[PDB]
Amino acid sequence: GKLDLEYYRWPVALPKLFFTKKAYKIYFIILVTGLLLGIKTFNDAAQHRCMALVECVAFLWASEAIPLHITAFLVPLLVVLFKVLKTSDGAIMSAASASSEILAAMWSSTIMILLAGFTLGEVLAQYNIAKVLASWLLAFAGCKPRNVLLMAMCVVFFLSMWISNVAAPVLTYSLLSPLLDAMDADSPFAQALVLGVALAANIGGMSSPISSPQNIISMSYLKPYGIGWGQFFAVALPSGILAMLLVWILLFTTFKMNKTKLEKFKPIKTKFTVKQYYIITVTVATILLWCVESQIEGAFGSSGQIAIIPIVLFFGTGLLSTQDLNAFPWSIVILAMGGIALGKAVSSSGLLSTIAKALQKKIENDGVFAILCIFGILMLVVGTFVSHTVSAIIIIPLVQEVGDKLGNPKAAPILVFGCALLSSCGMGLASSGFPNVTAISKVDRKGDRYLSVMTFLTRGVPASILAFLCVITLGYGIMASVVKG
Amino acid sequence: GKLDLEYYRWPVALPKLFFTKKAYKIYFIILVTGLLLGIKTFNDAAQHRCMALVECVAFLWASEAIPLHITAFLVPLLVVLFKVLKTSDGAIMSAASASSEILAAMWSSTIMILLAGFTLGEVLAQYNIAKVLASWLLAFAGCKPRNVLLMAMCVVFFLSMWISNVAAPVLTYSLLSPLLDAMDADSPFAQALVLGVALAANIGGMSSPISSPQNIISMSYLKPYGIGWGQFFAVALPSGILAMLLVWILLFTTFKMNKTKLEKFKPIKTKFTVKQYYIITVTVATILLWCVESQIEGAFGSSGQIAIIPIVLFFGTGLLSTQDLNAFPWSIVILAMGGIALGKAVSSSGLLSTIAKALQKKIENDGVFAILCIFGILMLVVGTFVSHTVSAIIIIPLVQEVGDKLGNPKAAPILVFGCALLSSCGMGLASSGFPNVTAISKVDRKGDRYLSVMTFLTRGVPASILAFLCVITLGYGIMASVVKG
Ligand SMILES: CCCCCCCCCCCCCCCCCC(=O)OC[C@H](COP(=O)(O)O)OC(=O)CCCCCCCCCCCCCCCCC
Ligand SMILES: CCCCCCCCCCCCCCCCCC(=O)OC[C@H](COP(=O)(O)O)OC(=O)CCCCCCCCCCCCCCCCC
Ligand SMILES: CCCCCCCCCCCCCCCCCC(=O)OC[C@H](COP(=O)(O)O)OC(=O)CCCCCCCCCCCCCCCCC
Ligand SMILES: CCCCCCCCCCCCCCCCCC(=O)OC[C@H](COP(=O)(O)O)OC(=O)CCCCCCCCCCCCCCCCC
Ligand SMILES: CCCCCCCCCCCCCCCCCC(=O)OC[C@H](COP(=O)(O)O)OC(=O)CCCCCCCCCCCCCCCCC
Ligand SMILES: CCCCCCCCCCCCCCCCCC(=O)OC[C@H](COP(=O)(O)O)OC(=O)CCCCCCCCCCCCCCCCC
Ligand SMILES: CCCCCCCCCCCCCCCCCC(=O)OC[C@H](COP(=O)(O)O)OC(=O)CCCCCCCCCCCCCCCCC
Ligand SMILES: CCCCCCCCCCCCCCCCCC(=O)OC[C@H](COP(=O)(O)O)OC(=O)CCCCCCCCCCCCCCCCC
Ligand code: NA
Ligand code: NA
Ligand code: NA
Ligand code: NA
Repeated sequence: GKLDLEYYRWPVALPKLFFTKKAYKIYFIILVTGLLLGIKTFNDAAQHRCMALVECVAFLWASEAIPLHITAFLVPLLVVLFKVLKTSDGAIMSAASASSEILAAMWSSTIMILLAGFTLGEVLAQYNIAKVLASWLLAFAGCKPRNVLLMAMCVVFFLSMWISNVAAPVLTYSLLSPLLDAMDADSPFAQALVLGVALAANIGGMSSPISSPQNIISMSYLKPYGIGWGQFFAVALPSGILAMLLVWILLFTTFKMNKTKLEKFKPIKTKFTVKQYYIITVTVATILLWCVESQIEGAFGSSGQIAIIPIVLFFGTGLLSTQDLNAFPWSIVILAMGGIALGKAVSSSGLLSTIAKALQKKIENDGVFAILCIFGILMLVVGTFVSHTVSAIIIIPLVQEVGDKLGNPKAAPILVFGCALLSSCGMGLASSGFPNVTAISKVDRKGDRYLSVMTFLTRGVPASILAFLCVITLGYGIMASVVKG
Repeated sequence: GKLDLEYYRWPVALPKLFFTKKAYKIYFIILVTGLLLGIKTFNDAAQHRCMALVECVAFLWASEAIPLHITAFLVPLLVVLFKVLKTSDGAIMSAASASSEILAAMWSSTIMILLAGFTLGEVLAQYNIAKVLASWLLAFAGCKPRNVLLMAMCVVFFLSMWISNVAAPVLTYSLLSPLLDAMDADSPFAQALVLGVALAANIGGMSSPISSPQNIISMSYLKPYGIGWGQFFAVALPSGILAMLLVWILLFTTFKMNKTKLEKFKPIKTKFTVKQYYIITVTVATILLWCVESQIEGAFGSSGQIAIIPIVLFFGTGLLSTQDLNAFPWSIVILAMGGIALGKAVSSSGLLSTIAKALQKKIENDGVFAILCIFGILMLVVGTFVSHTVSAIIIIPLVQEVGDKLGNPKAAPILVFGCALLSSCGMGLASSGFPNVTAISKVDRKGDRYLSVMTFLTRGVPASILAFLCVITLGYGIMASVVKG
């Protein structure tokens, strides 16, 4: 509310907001975006402008020159200013059509799932269910910080296996509240816990055939090859478990959390009440409906429609108030919507399809292992900046054609399965993916964020190579026998 | 956070939440919805189910059995459960397609405009611009509460004339903060001010050719008849002014606001600073870009894209924090999204078109005045429950065909103009329309809402008849000469 500004005076009078590090970052970003737009890169004008748009948004997010959710607000404006969206015929949309098309894509089923996760976390924490459940988990984990970390990653991984990683990190953070609440933002162990839940949700989003949209989509292509739930699990669960264990070792090695004193946790043995039993029943029913979504999709259509049921049943019954809904992390929602809009712009432009078909023209005729590693590297570099769902939708159909032409009869299922698993390894950027967006916005009791974008870059990029070597070594070894062709 | 419930005991043990008035309202609503679904009403099954859906949502909103923003969350779920959405060929959408199509309609351009209005109000109130401007307006208004009311309605009406009533009520409430802040929720004058700003924004949404989407759409049809900006103003501005004056008389007559003591307001004559000048410049530029949106639509596409500019320029420069964005009235946003979803369901099912074509087959061959009054009554009963934009989009094309077949050569322009003006008169329900949704959510310093849905029904329904008699008497009299044919 201060109405005063600082000036550099005669050195005739320019304010000091034009000479800060944020101003320098913005100058550099504008410079690079203008250079990309001016210099001819892609033959297609929409793809040429979408390359500049992707670079601009990615640099703005990585440098964090402005708040991450504000770049998310800025994405739709640039999608209309940079005429990147195209119609089905392939012509550039008019600005009005592009605006209506880009504002529609932000609100989606996963926004509903995230809001339901917020509702469930608040209702479990407010009525002492999460506190009771966190006394049995923390009793099993013990008094070693690395073991509590392992328990938290295992819990979020198992949750993401069945209900996906849109809402699993929120629920795990809600169960972690009895421990995270009394931890300052500069505590190494608290940072390790938040980052570990984020990374383990990212890894768990690739294990079960229903753990992510890119897994259901991949199974749609994989089914004709005879791959079922058991074959998918035998390959994707060991890979995810090994990747999660390696990331856990990285986390308790790179963080100075091992020398910490943890409160001894004796499990709470109180009896739940009728209100608490109602909350537990609604939570369990919502989780179960999220697990069997494909068998009730003819009525509900999506998990975002199922996500409404807890919201209505907890807010409509007075268990949660209007102030509780206004206290939701809406910056997380805005950041997620911005990520979705950027992915939709990339898909509509055709930018990623051209990159993927240019890669396809070179690495083809190569062996199945090499086409797997090169494409996995591609979706590891694209997936950390673009949504994994969009990247999988574009690439999984192409690797199928690449493998359908090879002499190996097991080549196509192996490539589709591998690219499905490797489509979730990009986790280095804190402003891409629901688990990452949730963890970057977590704040302590005083309001300071536990994690910066730099910590996410320094750990989640090594945690992306770790989750990528576990798929092309263990996962490929399991596919070599499991996949029959 | 209380884990205990009350029971009726042996009268063997049923809790007391099943015998409250809210439970009775819900029982009645389920009863009526099931009776509507069971009894055959409309030949089209989707329209027959949409009638029950509209009745259910309207009754839930009017009775306030559950919070209004929670019925807004419930609307998309019922749009999928009640299979009311249809494809372009007229076949019922699959639940997945219906879910993806109904969640895409919640986030729109007007949501962005409302968020920008929140941003502008917070940035003007936080940096003392609004308190400076409210010292010159309240000096002109004087020390009579009815005159302050007149000034507030005039300000919001003039704002809605140029930038529409999506953000004008928010800006007017921000300007009224120096007066509304120190007023408790049970004060008659505060309730009169909030309701008056709501009602005057509703009336102002019909005056200028760019005051509402149903005015731009109507001008699109009116242009071939020779009607221009001057002809539109000569008819719509006197009608709006008279309706606003009659509503102001209703407000200072039905509220015990006339016996009140108001603080003497001396104009604040301080000089703005560079930061305040930057805020003023950005606000004025955003308003001006909203006024000339049709001349810059080839670049921006919508006013919701223009609405992003203040958000980025105020949040990205640090003038507003993340906590300021989390303190936004998000229940208003959810309620608006629910209204939009209900309107889209009504449009897709074809329910409103069938009612409007059933009316058209009866009232046709009558005089131009009678077809005007009957259709205006229809859009006054539909517009208070369904969005005015959807109702206008459905009906304005039909009254054109009704008038194009009459013997009067001025019949079609008169009917299109009248139905454009009468499409904004429905203002009786507090959960329909941006000005109404904004006013029903306003809270005092202690958190108590100024207005209930009952107050909105008791004053805005007589304020809807008042705004409807002003169009068919003054407006029609002006059209009788202004319209040439
Ligand atoms: C309104 C005040 C600021 C509001 C908030 C600030 C951020 C949003 C507004 C500014 C964004 C850039 C608008 C101007 C360029 C749009 C692109 C365009 O016209 O089409 C491409 C443009 C024209 O394509 P057209 O759409 O076919 O006309 O490409 C070209 O062929 C010409 C490019 C020449 C170089 C122009 C210099 C632009 C530098 C990059 C600026 C990006 C900054 C993003 C924000 C970062 C900091 C926050
Ligand atoms: C002055 C510019 C340099 C400034 C320094 C920083 C700029 C950051 C670089 C970001 C990418 C922009 C440069 C790439 C342009 C290549 C276009 C080209 O040669 O096309 C010819 C060539 C022919 O045009 P066509 O007829 O459209 O096929 O295009 C291709 O076939 C594709 C070439 C490969 C393009 C790779 C682009 C990057 C992929 C990853 C995207 C997602 C990550 C975004 C963040 C980047 C950082 C990791
Ligand atoms: C206690 C906590 C709250 C949670 C409780 C919710 C439990 C109920 C949800 C599961 C029921 C769904 C079973 C039907 C799904 C299969 C559809 C199918 O096979 O499609 C064929 C069929 C058409 O064939 P298709 O086009 O090939 O799918 O699909 C339909 O037409 C869908 C049938 C609509 C059924 C209406 C009821 C939906 C569930 C009620 C909504 C929630 C209110 C619950 C109130 C209490 C009731 C217990
Ligand atoms: C076959 C005959 C069916 C009869 C009609 C259906 C009856 C069951 C559904 C409607 C229940 C309405 C009465 C209870 C809710 C009103 C009170 C309230 O919300 O506050 C409670 C109350 C606060 O209000 P207070 O006690 O009045 O202060 O909150 C609680 O104590 C916790 C809530 C406990 C359970 C309430 C909801 C139970 C129903 C959920 C099951 C599925 C509902 C499906 C709805 C559509 C059905 C087609
Ligand atoms: C899951 C637990 C509760 C969650 C939150 C509570 C509110 C949402 C869930 C309940 C909403 C109603 C679901 C069951 C009926 C759906 C309609 C349907 O199946 O299609 C029409 C249904 C079937 O059409 P179909 O879609 O072609 O199968 O219409 C008919 O022809 C049969 C109608 C017979 C009467 C059924 C009784 C329903 C009573 C109305 C309930 C509405 C209550 C709304 C909530 C108010 C309180 C909050
Ligand atoms: C047991 C039911 C009574 C329970 C008591 C409370 C019910 C509240 C009434 C809400 C409306 C539902 C009843 C109307 C059904 C008429 C259908 C009919 O006769 O069609 C035959 C008839 C022939 O079917 P067709 O082949 O589809 O044309 O339909 C028509 O031509 C249209 C008939 C006029 C329908 C008027 C419906 C109401 C218009 C306003 C909608 C927006 C406001 C929503 C809130 C209402 C309160 C103001
Ligand atoms: C200080 C507070 C901030 C506000 C300042 C913003 C002021 C600038 C906005 C107004 C400029 C728009 C003029 C062009 C609109 C007419 C388009 C037309 O005739 O369509 C034909 C033409 C195509 O014909 P059509 O398909 O029939 O429309 O439309 C276009 O291609 C659109 C041209 C794109 C121009 C790129 C620049 C857009 C404005 C820059 C975005 C904001 C960043 C400002 C940075 C500082 C620069 C001052
Ligand atoms: C032709 C050559 C063009 C050169 C490149 C364009 C330069 C102008 C646009 C970029 C300005 C970047 C430096 C200033 C902003 C960083 C500091 C900040 O946000 O905090 C300020 C500062 C807080 O940060 P602190 O002072 O560092 O603590 O807040 C203020 O004092 C109020 C903000 C005053 C005005 C700042 C924004 C002015 C630019 C708006 C005009 C349109 C922008 C269009 C962007 C895209 C262009 C293509
Ligand atoms: Na995956
Ligand atoms: Na990422
Ligand atoms: Na109107
Ligand atoms: Na209304």
